[PDB]
Amino acid sequence: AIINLLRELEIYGMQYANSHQYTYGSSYSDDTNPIRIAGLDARIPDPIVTDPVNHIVLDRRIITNTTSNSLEGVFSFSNAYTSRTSSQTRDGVTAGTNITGKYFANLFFEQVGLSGRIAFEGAVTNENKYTLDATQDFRDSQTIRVPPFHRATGVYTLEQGAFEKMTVLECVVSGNGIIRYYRTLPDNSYTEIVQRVNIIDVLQANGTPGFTISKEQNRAYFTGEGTISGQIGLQTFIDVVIEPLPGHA
Repeated sequence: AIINLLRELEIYGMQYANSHQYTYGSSYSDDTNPIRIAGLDARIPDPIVTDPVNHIVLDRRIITNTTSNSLEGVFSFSNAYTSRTSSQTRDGVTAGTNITGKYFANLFFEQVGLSGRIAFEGAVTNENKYTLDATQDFRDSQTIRVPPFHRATGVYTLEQGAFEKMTVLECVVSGNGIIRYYRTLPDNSYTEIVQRVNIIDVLQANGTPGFTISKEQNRAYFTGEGTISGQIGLQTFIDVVIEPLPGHA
């Protein structure tokens, strides 16, 4: 689920109130040093992808030599392939505002022995699905000698990897909250107690799961979890089949 920092602030204030014989009035983020989420990070503990790859035919062209003389041919390919990656938070945190982060990972595709750097987007602030379409511009060429009365068929292939991985989501949580309390007095009167609290003290007091606190650095480190899945072009191949035209060898 998503830890709601404002909710934690409210919980802290309600317990503090009962504890100090006050009446909890309200609480909110401090505008001059707001409760915030920073240093968004998403890593993949198991970067070794074992999924099979698919061989996609991006293009196929033909150079035919109907002459009695050999000739040089060149296949120049350019294909912009779009691969998608999707992420989704399972255990996250939020200060009340959704934040979309950009992430990367150098995955290794064991079945072909090739690394591929993927890119993805996601929000540690909610459990919605986030997709990112990345366009790879594959450009390759191949020179070939086409014998007399032969045809050369050049096929441009893309090796596309696929993956599904768990992610460890991280970020720094810091800032201040404001809590309003009051003591009811005689003859319809009262005295209000305004307290500015450090979010790290709230999390520590609440025992909020997923955080390690650092008074030293005046911050709390959050560790959550999610998942990502997608595909990516790993490498390309140009294969040329040369063959004689009917009535030749």
